[PDB]
Amino acid sequence: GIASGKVWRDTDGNVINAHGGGILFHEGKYYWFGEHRPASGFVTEKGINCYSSTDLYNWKSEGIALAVSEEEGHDIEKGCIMERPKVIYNAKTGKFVMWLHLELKGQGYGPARAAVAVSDSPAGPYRFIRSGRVNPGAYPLNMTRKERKMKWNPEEYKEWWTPKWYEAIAKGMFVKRDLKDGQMSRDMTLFVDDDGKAYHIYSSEDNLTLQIAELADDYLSHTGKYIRIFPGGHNEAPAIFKKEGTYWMITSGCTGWDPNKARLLTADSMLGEWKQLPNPCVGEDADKTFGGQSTYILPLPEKGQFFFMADMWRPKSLADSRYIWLPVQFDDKGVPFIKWMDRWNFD
Ligand SMILES: OC[C@@H]1[C@H](O)[C@H](O)[C@@H](O)c2[nH]cc[n+]21
Repeated sequence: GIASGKVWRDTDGNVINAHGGGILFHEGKYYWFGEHRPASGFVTEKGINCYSSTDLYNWKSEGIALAVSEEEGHDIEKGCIMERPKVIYNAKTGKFVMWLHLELKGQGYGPARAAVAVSDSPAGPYRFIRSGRVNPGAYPLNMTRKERKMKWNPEEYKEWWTPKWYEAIAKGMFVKRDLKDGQMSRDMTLFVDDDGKAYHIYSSEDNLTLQIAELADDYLSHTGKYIRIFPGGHNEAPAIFKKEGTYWMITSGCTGWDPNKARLLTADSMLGEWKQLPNPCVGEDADKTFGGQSTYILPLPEKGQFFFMADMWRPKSLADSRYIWLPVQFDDKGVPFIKWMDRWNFD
């Protein structure tokens, strides 16, 4: 059984340490990548951890897939923050590509970068390539003529959350601020579409606005084509899937480590217009996403099924943080919802 919120252990008997994670399937096995968290403090001592399974119940430790660097001044030197890793397989190159949220050593959460690394094998080791803010010099495809010409005197908009500040954010003030050096990227995920095009989905503009950016054909860089959605909405922790033509994304709000009400977002084209729907969680404690925060949606295409993965964060001992895994169910109109079960089994 899958017992959400309990202590899960690997085949050696050690607590599973793979937070903010996601999963892929390759050559007959599932690989689970996530943050290696410490028992005290919050910044990783090690990097990105990996576990493998044939059955989704029994997990073998494969070791650290992307390690912090021992080189002075390196972008991923020990002391850097590495969060919310995701791995995708590129069918054209035959490589495994990892993207993650990086903050440079000693700089807090200021830098707001995405990083990319590559492996010939699913478990690693992965080789770091580069990091940065996203699409320097490019405007979003859906920013209007009028919005692009506006100018915003920064001395006039110092106080956050005034009516004039909120309107300015909605119309793209922080896009223009960050245009030259690139858009900010904190919480993030990846999605490979049915045409083989991959997308990098991230919280941008001081976490206020979601952006969706097309990747190059090798998945190692951005093309310049991107959209911005829900400006000022403070959507975080994105998880995404596609079913029968329709895109579905689950997010949290922005309340630190505290659980909050999940949001459901939908579109009929990845770079088209998106809409916000009610909280997909139902039943007791649905108002706090069952004490969790979204991380990934795993498809099982052989069954036409989908499963919701979340973290149950314990900020006072982050390594003791737990996992919530629950089936996605669908209503009469095809819209996904999620119920809590103490114990359930895969078909
Ligand atoms: O900063 C600490 C944590 C991590 O960055 C999580 O990945 C992110 O979802 C979040 N939101 C608010 C606080 N935090």
